[PDB]
Amino acid sequence: GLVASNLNLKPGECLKVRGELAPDAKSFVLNLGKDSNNLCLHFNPRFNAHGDANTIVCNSKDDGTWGTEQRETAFPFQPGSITEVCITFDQADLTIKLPDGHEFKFPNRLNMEAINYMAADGDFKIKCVAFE
Ligand SMILES: OC[C@H]1O[C@@H](O[C@H]2[C@H](O)[C@@H](O)[C@H](O)O[C@@H]2CO)[C@H](O)[C@@H](O)[C@H]1O
Repeated sequence: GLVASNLNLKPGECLKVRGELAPDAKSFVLNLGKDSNNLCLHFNPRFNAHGDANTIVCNSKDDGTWGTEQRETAFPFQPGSITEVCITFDQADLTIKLPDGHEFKFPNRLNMEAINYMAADGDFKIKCVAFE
């Protein structure tokens, strides 16, 4: 999966990620934080994996150890198609904005004020990445 560092997202900025889901997508990932072991956001929508179907699982990682899981019922994704996710942030929390219109929030537990790391994983092939 594609890894990008140094991208310094400051509060208020919007990171748009666009890509295509594999035809038999089981799940894909999007990690944001300071480094691979310090993620303020772990965006793991699961079509079918770990005992979960059509459910988005969010979390944070501190020095390698996971935090409390927060699950979202909304799931506007389909295998073998192209989608995008818009993510914004501030001291409060991050705001994930799904392609189907609605968005939900996830608390900025690690309390960081600058995303610098990003990593995609799973059955998701990135085609575009914008910083608006
Ligand atoms: O929580 C983020 C992280 O979860 C891992 O899976 C969890 C699983 O959801 C939970 O039910 C179990 O008790 O512990 C697992 C931790 O190993 C995922 O493997 C990972 O991709 C993230 O999504």
